[PDB]
Amino acid sequence: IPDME
Amino acid sequence: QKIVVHLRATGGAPILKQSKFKVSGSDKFANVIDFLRRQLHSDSLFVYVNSAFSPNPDESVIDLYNNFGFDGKLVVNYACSM
Amino acid sequence: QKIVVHLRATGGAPILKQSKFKVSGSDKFANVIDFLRRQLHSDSLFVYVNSAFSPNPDESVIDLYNNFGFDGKLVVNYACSMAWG
Repeated sequence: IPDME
Repeated sequence: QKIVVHLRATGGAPILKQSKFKVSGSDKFANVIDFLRRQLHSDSLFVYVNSAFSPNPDESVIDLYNNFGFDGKLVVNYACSM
Repeated sequence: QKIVVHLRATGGAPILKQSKFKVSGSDKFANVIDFLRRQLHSDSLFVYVNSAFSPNPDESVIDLYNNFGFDGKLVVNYACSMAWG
């Protein structure tokens, strides 16, 4: 699970 | 609210340590572009998406080939439903 | 500058016996379309070429995904150079 910003 | 963006390195551009991220779909695309440049530190950068293109039947086969051709070839697709 | 046009059937389209034809680059695209219809005898026919597309930074990521997204995923390609064409 990757989250930008 | 979230859409998952895969960032695929083409044509000799460097590969990223994190290729994917979830991003809220309300931001402007600039956010994504700026984010690339921050990670790459490259002067030149093209950012593009695949797309279909339906030419007008009144368009000369040469002008098509100039735009979407290579090696004396164009690949034209056709379908009966879409 | 005579061009060979390869005809790829997509979305369950019928098979051609011979999927290429050579054409004068002064001919209209209509020639290619008419040639398909001659071989297929199908009422419906979509004919397109797939190209690359750089969206405007002022476009909302959702509206992009709706147009060029699938499965809750958006695939963006990026490069630093290009080969020339």
